[PDB]
Order: sequence, then C-alpha cells, then structure tokens
Amino acid sequence: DYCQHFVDTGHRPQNFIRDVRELIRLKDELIAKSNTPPMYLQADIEAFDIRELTPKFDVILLEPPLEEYYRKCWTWDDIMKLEIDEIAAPRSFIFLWCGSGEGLDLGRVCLRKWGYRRCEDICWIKTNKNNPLDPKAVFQRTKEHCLMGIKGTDFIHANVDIDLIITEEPEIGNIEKPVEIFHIIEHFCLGRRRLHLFGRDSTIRPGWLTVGPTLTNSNYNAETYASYFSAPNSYLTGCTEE
Amino acid sequence: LFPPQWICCDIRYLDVSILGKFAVVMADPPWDIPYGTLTDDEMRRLNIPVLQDDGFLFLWVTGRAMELGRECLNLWGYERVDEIIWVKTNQLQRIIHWLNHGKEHCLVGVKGNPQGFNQGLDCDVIVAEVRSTSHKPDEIYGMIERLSPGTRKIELFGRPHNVQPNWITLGNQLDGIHLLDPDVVARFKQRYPDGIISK
Ligand SMILES: CSc1cc(CN2CCC(C)(C)CC2)ccc1C(=O)NC[C@]1(O)CCCN(c2cc(NCc3ccccc3)ncn2)C1
Ligand SMILES: [Mg+2]
Ligand SMILES: [Mg+2]
Ligand SMILES: [Mg+2]
Ligand SMILES: [Mg+2]
Repeated sequence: DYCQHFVDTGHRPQNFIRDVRELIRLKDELIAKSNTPPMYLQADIEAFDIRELTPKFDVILLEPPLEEYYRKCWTWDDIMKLEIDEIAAPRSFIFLWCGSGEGLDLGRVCLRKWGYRRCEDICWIKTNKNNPLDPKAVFQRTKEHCLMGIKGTDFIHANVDIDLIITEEPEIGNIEKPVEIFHIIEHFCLGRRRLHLFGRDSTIRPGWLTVGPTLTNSNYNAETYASYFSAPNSYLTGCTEE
Repeated sequence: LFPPQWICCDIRYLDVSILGKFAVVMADPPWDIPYGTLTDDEMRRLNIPVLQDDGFLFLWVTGRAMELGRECLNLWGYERVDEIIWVKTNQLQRIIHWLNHGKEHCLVGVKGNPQGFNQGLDCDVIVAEVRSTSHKPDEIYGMIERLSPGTRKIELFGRPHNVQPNWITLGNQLDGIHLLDPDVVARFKQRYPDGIISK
C-alpha cells in the first residue's frame, strides 16, 4: 500500500512507478521535416483582438496563468470570455491546462462554450523523489490536468501515447508545464496550424505559433504565416513528406 | 455496528431513507457509456440527497460519465472539491480513442460542512495493481478510513468482495440481506415487513 507509505514517509505513491519495441521515431522525424519555422508574437491577450490571429488553427494549446500556479494571473472568469471559437478551425483540437482545482469544472465549461467535446483527460503526475493547500481540498494535490477537446467531424499514424505525464515536481515558482505535452500533441498528426496561447520565450518551438504577454520579441506576420499552408500544403497532417 | 453489512437490491427501487446518514458515500455506477446499467435519468433520480447531511461522496467516472457524474454530483447537492487518480500498474509497478488510458478517475464531492475529518493525510494519486476488470483498488477504503475514522459509510453498486467493516454495501449481486446495526434493522423491518424490495 503506497498510500499508507505516503502517510508514513511523505513519498508520493507515484515515486514508485517504474520505467516512467515499436519505434515511433520516424513520426517524430516526419514532424520535424514538415514543421513550419517557429513564429511568435508578444501580445497582451486581455487587450488584444485574437481575430487578428489567422488563419484558423488545427490545434490550440491554452495555458492561462492560474493563481494556483503561484504559491498577471487569469481567473476562470477571464479565460471563459476568450473568443476561442472565433479562431479555431471547424475541425480542430484544443488542449487546456486546467490546474487541479475548480479548473477541472470550469475548464470543461470553457470547452463546451467554445464548441468542443472533451475526448481525453491528460494527467500530469508530479513525483517528489528529491523532496519527500486549498481550503476545500480533501487531499494533497500532486497532479495537474490538461483537457483534450475536439470539434467538428486513419491516415497511417495511430495512437501510441498514454494519458499520463510523469515528471518530478518542479521547483517553487517554476510554472513551466512538461514539454512532453508537445509530443503527445504532435504525435497525433492533427494538422500544421498550431497555436500556443500564453506561451513564453522558453516555450517557442518549431511548428508552433506562440502568443503571450511576456514574449520579448515578435516575428509573426499573418500573410507570411498563411503562406506556409498555401496550396498544395493546405491539408497536410504534419506527419507526411514535404 | 462495526462489522460488514449488505443488502442485495435494485438500487433504483430500494428506499434508502431507512439507512440513516453517512459520513462518506462511495459509488461505482454502471454508467451507460449491457449488464445492469442505469440510464442517465435513473442515475440523476437516485436518492443520494437523503444519505448525508455533512460529508463526502466518492464517484467513479470514465468516458462521458466524467461530465455526467459532475452533473449528478451537483444535482445531488455536492460540490466537486477533489479528483482521485488511480494509476494502473501490473505486479511490477509498470503502467498497463485518441490516447491509451493508464488511469481511472474518482470524483470527490463535499456536502454541507463536514467537521472532524482528516483532510490532507493522503494525496490524490493511487498507484496499485489491476486485478479483475471490475475491481476498484482497495487502497480507496484506507484513504477513506484515515479521512474519516470509525464513522458509518455506504457503498452503492458494490460487489461481495467490497464489503468492509463500518460499511453497508448495496448491489444486486450480493448474497441476500445482512444487517447488524439495530437502528437499521428496525427501520428495515418496518419498511419491508416481508423482506422484499419491489417497485
Ligand atoms: C456497478 S459497479 C461496477 C463498476 C464497474 C466500472 N468500474 C470498475 C472499477 C473501476 C475502478 C475500474 C471503475 C469503474 C465495473 C463493474 C461493476 C460491477 O460489477 N457492479 C456490481 C453490480 O451488481 C453489477 C450489476 C449492476 N449493479 C446494480 C444495479 C442496480 N440497478 C440497476 C439494474 C438492475 C437490473 C437490471 C437493469 C438495471 N442495483 C444494484 N446494483 C452493480
Ligand atoms: Mg519512501
Ligand atoms: Mg479516452
Ligand atoms: Mg515524440
Ligand atoms: Mg481487492
């Protein structure tokens, strides 16, 4: 009983998960080849009209800075008023980092508000191998959820990933999410128009447009960006040859 | 009365008002996502609200019941204040549509203002071995006992292996009726003087 152990020793049960030959590396190789150059834009999203972000996106990764990450923050009031449906493609995916509190409920409201249904729930399970409190909390919270949503109505790329990410709990005040979420997303081969809202200089990445208030530089040009998906490139999965 | 008790019944039809109040409710419903499943309306209509005044509810959910169970939770009068994740491993501590599923979810709801519970002793991740397809991990009962020691608890849709001390277990594949608490026995005999639960 690892629960009983955690009560006795402070080692989270997930410290005891181990190992966390079909090589899905040509996928990652094909992704790398089709990736657009990284594009990024400093923008104060509370003051910025997201409709300027074109074309519509096949994938949106939404990482609002929640108050619970710190122990400008966005409340679920602010997040729910983002017009995400105005930039999402009719068939597209969202990945929303929800924290571990009321966000598990309000994030689902958001997804429905914006026209998606939740398809998966990706749990970021944080180990404390190197270092063995909400008022409403019944339990010590040791994980965060990233909700996957689909909207709208295969290929050669199948599912290879599990819905858990296991890493060590980062140092206090480190708000970065595990880069492994980018891998789960890119492994799907969802399309090439990928947007990361509330990204940072540290999260900029090939194949993605990053938009955030703390970016120090911008290179986004709406016409240049759209040219990466012009014919005959419009409908690629991101996982096929150039 | 400390030792295990159970009632073989259709939980749709049992009059649960006879059971008293419980510090903890746990339910592992047969969501309609087959054997003896309940429709969404039947789940909504279950008389959970009479089971507690102040306490916690543990609700296992998968697939679209992740949303449906949140609805039920709120309809029955609970706020979801935690969510337990059971990471599924084999005997060697390795993890067993768009993603392969390595975990199972249990919502934690609160009703009223529970007092004297040991909140924060356990964390919200369980790591435990899979057994039969239908077998929740027995670690949940220890977390619940440490959270609320000695108090009365009730399980909905349990199976014979789930009967535990301090717990009354309900389900339609239990063996008859086994009741030991004198207050429950009295109210049961009054409600069901010929020992049959219909309609
Ligand atoms: C429902 S528990 C369960 C949950 C799961 C899913 N989980 C497994 C553990 C988990 C951690 C993976 C998480 C997920 C799998 C199996 C059972 C199981 O084996 N359960 C015993 C059972 O007896 C069965 C018959 C219905 N059942 C009823 C049903 C009922 N009225 C409805 C009705 C009756 C007759 C006909 C039609 C409808 N009244 C009392 N009990 C309970
Ligand atoms: Mg230890
Ligand atoms: Mg799934
Ligand atoms: Mg990869
Ligand atoms: Mg067991």
